[PDB]
Order: sequence, then structure tokens, then C-alpha cells
Amino acid sequence: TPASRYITDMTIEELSRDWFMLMPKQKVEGPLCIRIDQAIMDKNIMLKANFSVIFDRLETLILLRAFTEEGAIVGEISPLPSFPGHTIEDVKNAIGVLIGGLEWNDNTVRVSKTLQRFAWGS
Repeated sequence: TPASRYITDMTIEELSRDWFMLMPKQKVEGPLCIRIDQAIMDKNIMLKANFSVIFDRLETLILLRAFTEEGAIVGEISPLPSFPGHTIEDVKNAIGVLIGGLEWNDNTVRVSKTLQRFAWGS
């Protein structure tokens, strides 16, 4: 995978930073794993992701995480390794579930320019 097909919204530090859930919820959407801290409310959030793009659209997700304006990780979608792989639809489902959960607790979720461009496109 080249750098003309590799989007890194997240720094190395961001990708690997440990984060804890006061009120943990976890879900599975396809071969994907979803995490929100249910303790978070009333914040602006931004979903950022690292992933590879082919034929103008997301191919493989490495990691997505939810960031408060303050710079804190309040959620995550992550790939489980399995034989099917995982599809752009899995990812797009996962994102809707993340977003749904975040807003349910009165947060406002935005998605990165690149996730708009390649996955959350319409």
C-alpha cells in the first residue's frame, strides 16, 4: 500500500495512546469492534481514522477513534482479524453505530475530511 493510497488522520502517538472508559460500552458490527465511554456527554467530537484507499474509496481500516475538541479519545472502531476481511459497508455501519451512540448522550459528532471523502461519502 503506497502513500497515495494511505490516509493517516492519526499520529503514531494518537494510534497507540491508552484510553479508559468510565462507563464502558462495546459492540460488534461485522468483523469490527466498537467502543464508547457512556460517561461522555455534551461535547463536540471528531472521528478520525487511519486506513487505505483503493479505486477512490476506503479499502481497509486500521483504526478509527473519537476525539473531543479537548483532544481526548472517547471512542473507537477497530478491526478484528478474520477470513472475510471487512468491507467499506461494515465500516460505514460501524460509524453509524458509533455516531448514534455518541449523540444519544447529547454529543455532536463530525467526521474527518478524509472519512467524508472515502467512506462517509454520499
